[PDB]
Amino acid sequence: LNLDPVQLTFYAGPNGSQFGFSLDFHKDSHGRVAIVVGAPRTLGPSQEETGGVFLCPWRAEGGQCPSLLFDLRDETRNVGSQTLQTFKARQGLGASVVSWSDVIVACAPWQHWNVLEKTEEAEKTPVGSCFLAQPESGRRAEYSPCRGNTLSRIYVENDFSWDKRYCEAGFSSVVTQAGELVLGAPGGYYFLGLLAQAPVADIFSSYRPGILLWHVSSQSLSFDSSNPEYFDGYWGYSVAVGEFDGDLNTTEYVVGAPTWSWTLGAVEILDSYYQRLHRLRGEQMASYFGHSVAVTDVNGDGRHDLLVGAPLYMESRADRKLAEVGRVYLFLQPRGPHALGAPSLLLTGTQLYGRFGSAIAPLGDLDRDGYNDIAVAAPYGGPSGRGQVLVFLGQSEGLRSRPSQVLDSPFPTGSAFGFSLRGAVDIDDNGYPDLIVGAYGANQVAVYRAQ
Amino acid sequence: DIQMTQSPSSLSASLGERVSLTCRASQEISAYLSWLQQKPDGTIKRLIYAASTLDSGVPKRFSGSRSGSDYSLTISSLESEDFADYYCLQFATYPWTFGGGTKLEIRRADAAPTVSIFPPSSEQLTSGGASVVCFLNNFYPKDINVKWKIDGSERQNGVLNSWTDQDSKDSTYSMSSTLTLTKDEYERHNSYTCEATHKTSTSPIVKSFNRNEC
Amino acid sequence: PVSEARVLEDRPLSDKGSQVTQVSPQRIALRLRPDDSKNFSIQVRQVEDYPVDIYYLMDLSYSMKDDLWSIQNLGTKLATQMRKLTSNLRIGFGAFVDKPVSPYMYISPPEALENPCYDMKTTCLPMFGYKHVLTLTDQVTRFNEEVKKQSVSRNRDAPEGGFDAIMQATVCDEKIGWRNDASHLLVFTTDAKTHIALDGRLAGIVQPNDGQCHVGSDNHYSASTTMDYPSLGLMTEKLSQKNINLIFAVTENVVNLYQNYSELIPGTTVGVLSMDSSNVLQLIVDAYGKIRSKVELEVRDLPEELSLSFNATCLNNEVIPGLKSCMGLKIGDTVSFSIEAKVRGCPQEKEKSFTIKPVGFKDSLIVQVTFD
Amino acid sequence: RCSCRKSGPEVVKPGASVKISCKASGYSFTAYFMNWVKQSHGKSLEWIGRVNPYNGDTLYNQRFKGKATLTVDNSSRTAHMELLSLTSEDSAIYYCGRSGAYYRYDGRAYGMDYWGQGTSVTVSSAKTTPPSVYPLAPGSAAQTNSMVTLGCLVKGYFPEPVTVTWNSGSLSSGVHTFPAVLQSDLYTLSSSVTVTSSTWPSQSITCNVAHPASSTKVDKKIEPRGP
Ligand SMILES: [Ca+2]
Ligand SMILES: [Ca+2]
Ligand SMILES: [Ca+2]
Ligand SMILES: [Ca+2]
Ligand SMILES: [Ca+2]
Ligand SMILES: [Mg+2]
Repeated sequence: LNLDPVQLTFYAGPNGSQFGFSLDFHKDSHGRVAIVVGAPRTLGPSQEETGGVFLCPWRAEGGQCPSLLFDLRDETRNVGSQTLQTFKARQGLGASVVSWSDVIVACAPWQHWNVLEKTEEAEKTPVGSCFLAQPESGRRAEYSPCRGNTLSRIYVENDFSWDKRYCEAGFSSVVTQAGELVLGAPGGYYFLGLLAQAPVADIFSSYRPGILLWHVSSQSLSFDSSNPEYFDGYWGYSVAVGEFDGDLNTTEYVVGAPTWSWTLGAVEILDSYYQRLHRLRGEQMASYFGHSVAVTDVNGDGRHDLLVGAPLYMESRADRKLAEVGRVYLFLQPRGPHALGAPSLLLTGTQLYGRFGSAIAPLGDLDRDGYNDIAVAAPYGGPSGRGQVLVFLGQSEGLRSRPSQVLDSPFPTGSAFGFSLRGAVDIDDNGYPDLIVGAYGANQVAVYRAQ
Repeated sequence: DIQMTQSPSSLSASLGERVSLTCRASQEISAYLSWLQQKPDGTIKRLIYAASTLDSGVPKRFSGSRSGSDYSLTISSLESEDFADYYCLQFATYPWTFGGGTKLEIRRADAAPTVSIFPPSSEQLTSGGASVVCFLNNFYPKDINVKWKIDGSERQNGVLNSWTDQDSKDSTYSMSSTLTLTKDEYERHNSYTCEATHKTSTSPIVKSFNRNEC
Repeated sequence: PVSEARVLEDRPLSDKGSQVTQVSPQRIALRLRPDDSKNFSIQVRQVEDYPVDIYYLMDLSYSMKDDLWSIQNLGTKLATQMRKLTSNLRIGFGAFVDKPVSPYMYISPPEALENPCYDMKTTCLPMFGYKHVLTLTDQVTRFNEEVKKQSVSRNRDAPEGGFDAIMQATVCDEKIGWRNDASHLLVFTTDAKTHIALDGRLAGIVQPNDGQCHVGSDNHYSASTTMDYPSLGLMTEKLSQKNINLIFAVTENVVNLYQNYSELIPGTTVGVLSMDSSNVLQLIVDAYGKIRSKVELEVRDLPEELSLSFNATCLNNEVIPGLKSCMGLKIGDTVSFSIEAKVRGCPQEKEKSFTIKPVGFKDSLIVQVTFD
Repeated sequence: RCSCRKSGPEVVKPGASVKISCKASGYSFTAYFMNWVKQSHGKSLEWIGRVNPYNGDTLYNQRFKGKATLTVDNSSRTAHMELLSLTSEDSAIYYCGRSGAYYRYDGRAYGMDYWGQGTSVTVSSAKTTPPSVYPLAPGSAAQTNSMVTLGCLVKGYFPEPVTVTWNSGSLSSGVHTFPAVLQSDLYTLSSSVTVTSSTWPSQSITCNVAHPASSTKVDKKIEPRGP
């Protein structure tokens, strides 16, 4: 409603690096707010893409950013009779970035791992890995729960049970307010998907440089499934946390599986022990229900509500039966132990192939009225197909069905304006939360300040 | 449906021989065929699937190689463990059909039957019946013929024959012929004769016993 | 003097297209006086079989290894009944596996690239996305011989990249060999799930499908490892633009899935890929074998001085003034057009000529106009 | 690894119904078909049908369409088959096999692997009876030369597990027991032992018959026929 469309702030990165693929806010001990940007195709020291992370301070005029250095060298280590090898070429570092307190977690899902034992091996597979950084103290650590040293013949004999070789850990990441990092692995358990949880302090305290295989004493992983509905469901495409029980001591996880039950899609609400509490099923096949999930209280009653996005939803029109426009579903949390029934609200896109609902960002109380608001991105919306971001306000019975404000892409075509959004954080100390939008096709980030 | 025909119904071999079993299909099955072995015990195991692929743990002595019409299973350097029954399964179109069945036999030095006869016991006589039992023990091969003569008259009704599986130690065969009848009918005759015809000897082996001869 | 229209050539229309005449009369000598008009009739009738193009898409993965005979037997029977239905048939084929990129593809040992088939005993071909093998041709023996030489490859997961094959067969016209005036049929053979849009992010691919043709001189889809899988709406739009009719030849274990996909792609059909002859597929194809076309008239080399008016007569006797075209005609049906020619003044040139011709047919009526 | 454990033998009446199970362990049980196979007395395995554990869809052989209903129980990972209107032609041994249904990799199901143990069903109108046991002594005039043979005859009993031993298992060499044959709905059987001409009648040779179904143990002593 009050985001300023005229005075924008622009941040740019190296050409071809996909700067703006993922982004987040970061805060120092002194309280200043900066932006963390991931560029998963940045060139390494040998003119090979490895990815990168940039730490952009807040200037009104924008500009270039300094890069947060990591280690980009492949490692080989001899342990008894085995050799452990890590391969970081085209690992996609910066595909997902998150921040908690003074810790940046930047995760590379396409890092490859191998174990060689004489004439056998465990096969070169994308286990994924990801890096924890403390820039102020210059501390560095790594976390990779899906590495192993079991050869492929054992996996063949087991009928591929408990197979975490293609995890791609770091596809999606979240951090609870207690300080525990949760990672989604959509390819875990032979592309069924899994979740890996571990305390950040334990990760920093259990890391020794040189040992490529180690185990964190406090990590918990989800369980393999025998149900055919979960096959190829990509459990871990998107993750989120929230309070969905009434007990403030326990935390609840929301996980999206956009291909669950033969490309139908689902969103599951579990507790901290990976036991199901609820499951919302998709409405149409192949619409990627579960691509984006968000948790925020828009009704203004204290109970968190759920937003789900299906960017490939095809609505029934008059002149086009298959109008692939996208959809957003709003479920309101009821009183007591009642379950989440039918969706409270449906929002549908207007532009064809716009992929409406591919990113939902809770904006907080943008206009300071008493109810939370959201922002939905259509990366190929608008009459020209450049991109669009629509702001939806909250009211006593949910969200407003009409957008209060529409922001158009300031970049050329094909820039993917809205692939990543971040709100709910005030960056210029004026009292109203601001918004940052990442267009990786142009390798840029746009900052909108609310009034 | 598709009917699968197994050529050797019974195969007899010695240790270290090479044998082959053939299973042919009435319709076209591309490579959907599997070979199953059933040990004396009732347990069934799959040896080869996809008509040429060995299972995990099957020795590299069982082999199968063909497609289209005919299909084969070959054992080279035949060992003592693998003397069982074999079947082919098609699983190409529903309903699934099995082969006729091939049973493997050990060839061991053919022998001649040992023939014994036993008169009816006294307790059965008091009950009201009479059973006469003729035992043919330790003969090879398994094919044999038996005949009952009551005072020189052949009897066909009321005879039960029970054969045994091949011995696991001496690889011989044993069987029993029982003639059960009423006490009055048994007492109406005097002599009973058990005749055995075996491929070893052209002349049949005859054992006769007379009533009340002690 | 009285204007007249003497019929010169009046060969009756043929009954079977086995020379064939489709326009009667064939030549008319019109004679006119100044500022006068004259009317004459023409009869058009379709007695020639309709063209058909059929393109096959074959799954050549490890799961579809013993099902190759089933999909090559369908192609010996599907190319036989169409030779009894229509005399103008083109048949071609291509193959697909999946994106040749990890994690869909084995990449270790360095001997697993030359054959992904290595940790087992046997060997099988390297990985590829989609390759065009046989362009649409009227030779059947060549098609069968070419199909018999195809072997399988091996990849990791169960869903396959068979929709990139569908788009690349649809939008590459000069490479596949689609004809402008024909009925286009695309048979898609599979036995497993399929990869859909946004599924390629697990390989690092985020660029959406653009719906253009990326098959080069090597007959290989080049952007397989660069752009994402196509979605349902883009596939539907392109199938509608190119006038392609899509048939799903799938096994019984996956029939219901692709039956649920057909409601989301209108104009598509689903059969079953059995062992014997896939009789459901053949029956469906012969059911589509009813293809009835239109008849439209055009004027060629009309002099400026002359003006023409048309009255159409389609099925039944429903005369439509001011119409020169009829729709809804079945192969064998006949329609009649009454054409009136009026001359303005008297041209200096004594003799002229023009032609009335059905669109898409060689047969035509030549009118020689003489001014008296 | 994978185990398929089936229920015990069943003896039913000609016209009643039976329900047999096959508990599965060691695998998912929901991604695999559950096939049932009938093997009659004279070999000749037959396919009865299959059931989908994930959704209870049953595909039947035409011959057994109205005879067997195939159900499942995902809670205890146990499959079931029920036979209706039993007659004398359904007495056979039934097997449970496991076949692949859903695959997570580039592969295909290639038949029925990992069979069960076999459940024998016998359909007959008879009740449990104890076995009459008689001795089998040789002819007085038909004396032995170097090898002598004695026997124990059993007749007139119902369901047939029967353990026949000689001298409580001490005399195990040269012992053949013949399979029981059925007549008048009752089973009969015989056992034979061969010993040296000096062992008998010098020592005691006895046959012990145990019939758990009727809980009957009988010991008989082989004695030579008198005048
Ligand atoms: Ca809670
Ligand atoms: Ca609420
Ligand atoms: Ca608000
Ligand atoms: Ca602000
Ligand atoms: Ca695949
Ligand atoms: Mg496949």
